[PDB]
Amino acid sequence: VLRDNIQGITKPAIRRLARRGGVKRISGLIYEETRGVLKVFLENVIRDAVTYTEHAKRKTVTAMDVVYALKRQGRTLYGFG
Amino acid sequence: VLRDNIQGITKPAIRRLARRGGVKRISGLIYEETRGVLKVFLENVIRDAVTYTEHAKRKTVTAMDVVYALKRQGRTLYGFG
Amino acid sequence: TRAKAKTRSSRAGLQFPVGRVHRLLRKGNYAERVGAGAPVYLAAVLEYLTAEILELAGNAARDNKKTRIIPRHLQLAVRNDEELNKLLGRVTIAQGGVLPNIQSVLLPKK
Amino acid sequence: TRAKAKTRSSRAGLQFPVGRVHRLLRKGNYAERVGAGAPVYLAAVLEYLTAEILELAGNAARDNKKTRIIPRHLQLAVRNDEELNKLLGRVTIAQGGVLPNIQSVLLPKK
Amino acid sequence: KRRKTRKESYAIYVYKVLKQVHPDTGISSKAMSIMNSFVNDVFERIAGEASRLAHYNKRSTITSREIQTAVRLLLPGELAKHAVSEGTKAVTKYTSAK
Amino acid sequence: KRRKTRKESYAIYVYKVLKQVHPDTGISSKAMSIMNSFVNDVFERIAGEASRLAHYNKRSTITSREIQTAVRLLLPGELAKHAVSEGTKAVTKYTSAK
Amino acid sequence: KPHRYRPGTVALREIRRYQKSTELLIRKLPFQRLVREIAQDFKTDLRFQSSAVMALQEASEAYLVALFEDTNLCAIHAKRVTIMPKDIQLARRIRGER
Amino acid sequence: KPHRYRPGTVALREIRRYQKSTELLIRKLPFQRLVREIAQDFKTDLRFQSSAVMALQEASEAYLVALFEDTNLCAIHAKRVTIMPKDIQLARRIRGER
DNA sequence: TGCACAGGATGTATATATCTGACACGTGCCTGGAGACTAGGGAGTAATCCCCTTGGCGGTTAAAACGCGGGGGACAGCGCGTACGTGCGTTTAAGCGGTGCTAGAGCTGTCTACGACCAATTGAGCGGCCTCGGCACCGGGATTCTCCAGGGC
DNA sequence: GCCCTGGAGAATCCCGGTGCCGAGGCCGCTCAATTGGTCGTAGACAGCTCTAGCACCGCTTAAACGCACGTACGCGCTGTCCCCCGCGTTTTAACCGCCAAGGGGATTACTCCCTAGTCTCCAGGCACGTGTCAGATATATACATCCTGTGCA
Repeated sequence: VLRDNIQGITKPAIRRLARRGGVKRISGLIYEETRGVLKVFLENVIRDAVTYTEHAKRKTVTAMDVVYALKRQGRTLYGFG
Repeated sequence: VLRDNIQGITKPAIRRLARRGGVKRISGLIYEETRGVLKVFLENVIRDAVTYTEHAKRKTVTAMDVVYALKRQGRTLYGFG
Repeated sequence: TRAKAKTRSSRAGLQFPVGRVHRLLRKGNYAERVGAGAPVYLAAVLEYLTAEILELAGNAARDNKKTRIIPRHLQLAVRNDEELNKLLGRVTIAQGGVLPNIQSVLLPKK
Repeated sequence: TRAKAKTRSSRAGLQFPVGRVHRLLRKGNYAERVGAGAPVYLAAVLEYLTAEILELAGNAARDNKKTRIIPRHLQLAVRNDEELNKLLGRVTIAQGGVLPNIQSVLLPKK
Repeated sequence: KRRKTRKESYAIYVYKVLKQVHPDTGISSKAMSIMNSFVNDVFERIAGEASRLAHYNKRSTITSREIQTAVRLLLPGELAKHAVSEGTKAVTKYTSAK
Repeated sequence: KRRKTRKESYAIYVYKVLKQVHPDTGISSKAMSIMNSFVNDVFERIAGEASRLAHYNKRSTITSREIQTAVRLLLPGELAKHAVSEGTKAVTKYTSAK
Repeated sequence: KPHRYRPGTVALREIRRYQKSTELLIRKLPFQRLVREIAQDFKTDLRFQSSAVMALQEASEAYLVALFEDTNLCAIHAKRVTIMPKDIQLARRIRGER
Repeated sequence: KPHRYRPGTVALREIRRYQKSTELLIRKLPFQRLVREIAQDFKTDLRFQSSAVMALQEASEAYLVALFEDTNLCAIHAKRVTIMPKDIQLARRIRGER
């Protein structure tokens, strides 16, 4: 059982993401907000991917499941089949 | 041949729309911007609707042509078939 | 002689038409084949969603002292229910209007 | 004797597979029937869009002194071309990065 | 004396469902048109998702479990679980009948 | 021992088009995967729109006309007019040949 | 001596009134002339069903009302109570329209 | 007196660096643990393909970066250079995610 | 005394040399696309009908346009304090490379039961057709809300 | 002098009577759903292979973390002024009701040509090998840039 892995999304990593997003200056309260945002996003995507996986009667979440879930949420991904 | 009909979307009409949108105070420059926005929106929808009409070899834009255009642009509209 | 005809809706206990849903699935270019339980399932789901929207809309109509659902009541039902409002998030209901919502900063400083 | 086989892609003067596109149309559950010109038209369009993207991406690869197109070059091509950026507006290219855009209000004062 | 062509809709079934949930409540024709386009919209959403599920899994048949996975994908949460409950109850009752 | 089951892609066709537009430029496996998914995505969009067009007009057949209208609905502006010209040219050449 | 409401009382009154109501807020005939003028550029001698014109007006007004809601949020974010063109532009940029 | 860049020089340098590069910006093992932990709530004993985790990370990072761009716009709109949670919340509200 | 270079430190762009693994190309083979037909129904076409779109016209009035105070909100400036950026030393786990094990993905062969199909039958649903009561409307009175002018602390 | 009541005045709501037109029920009828068999293949299932996912472990070092310091940015406060609101008046054209013409949507009938289906055959395309060169990686260097102090008009 895994626990408290959202803290693995560290402040330096969030800062790097913000830099690629063009942000020059980051308030200290951004990091928890961003961890919550990322958690919500991943919950939606992973719920749909596991739905696709269970429908196929597999136990392994595949890249194709993830791609289909992203497509269903209007976030088409290229480069994984 | 019609012309200059965007001015038929009057300043009080735009104010009523903004009131339904909950807006309390309206810059005087908002009205030209709103006209431009509405014209862009109508151009997209009507281009799609007339494409449907031409494909059907019709000369009359139908409510279904409008509804299909809107649904294609992700703005589904109930109440017109 | 042939047995008395029973609608599949009656066998399923549904008000929505199972045979019509079956034909709409078959003639809809969805799959080469349509299983027997797929129209029953889909009609049950459609009847349930209709019942949800109509229950909330009848409540909204009674709140306005009307005995007849109008698009306004449909809109008030949809936008006030969180999950129905998520389902119909990209949908415009004609003659539905909007939810009464004034931002608190716009209210007079009383 | 039968005639020497000639691909439908060669008759249409294309590089994209007209026969394979025809099969994918027939077996994709799009309609009951597929006309003979539909796969030809679709292969021509797919080939045109491919050539557009590849032309822009080869320019972008050359502008980095590279000889092989990579996802970064594809992303640069797409996000720099206005209509391709509109067509792929809600598409994410893996390993594509972003465009180098800094808001001018963030730059140092001279 | 040209009789109009037959146009199918869900209006009668919407009216039956309404008489179940609110017996002393009617519905205007505009609201009924909205309800009809809602039933059609949701039908198309679920049917399209079941269609591409069957295609993803290289199946030829849309079955009750394709419809169920489509419902679980498209509906938000509690709606999805109550809808799955209603659907499986209906399929069980239909199978027991005939 | 046994060869993997064959999996069709558009890679050789994308590569032919690449050797047409940039005779000296190559492409990585990841960029080719992106190109393949792009072709599949555009195919799906155009075929879905052409399917819907045939349905709205109560037709059984997807024809060049449906495909062309789908292209005009899906592509923005100049891309649409150029794609239409390419399609009509290819169909004219195909029917003139056989 | 003449009675005057303060600047914002009547604006809030109108907000409440127009959020209670559901009728269209643009004049039908000007909107219809606008639609026909816009369609002239796509195809000449076009005709419109009355229901087509009305569907267009419903869509347009719904779009503008939602846009004004987002614009109001943008203006309040910048510590104002007055919506400005830059608020509209920001809302449309965040949505992904410009 | 040791060298110090002024507060924003290294920030702009980082912006240029990371908008130039394409590599992922979150650590792969922490992200994988996060994914597996989230998926535990939907089904027990799930396995993941390496490419499934990589696709999740590509999508997550693209989403977070685009969100940060919208957030930066909303912070500039309020005449700030510092992004704040209110900026993030406004961006996600206008997008239609809240 | 506040403003522009000197130069120093720092970072980055740029040849230059190594090296390697992924790309491009060649080979074998097999399956799916082409060629050559036939059958039948989808659709192209012509004729016809009627409906519903357009065009006009005149009267009424709601609404738009306009102008005019005036207040309150936008915005610019200024000050202050704290919170974020930069940099530095310490810690810690990520990454990497290997080894090992087995769960389950993926394929194959059987076979059956489920769905397409088809023909006959009939009632569910649709159009049409009244018809009355729910709602719109109108007017009038009660209630609530806004606001400022003066009384009082 | 600033603020709390307290009436005016306006707006909104609540009641009640009118009247109409659309919801709702009813009646033929027809066409689509149901019944009842037939069949052939899609898929369920069992067995088997071997891919790749999981688990672990040691090591190296890149990245995270914690901390200190200062500065520049966020934010609150103040003042001005101008621009937008509220409102009374005049003007305009929307709206409504009605009439009339005919363009074209919609339907029907028919006929043919275009597409599905089949079968045969082979070559295009896929999996698999393989070698070399484009790019990744140091590595040293030449800038290009930032920042502060300093000299000076």
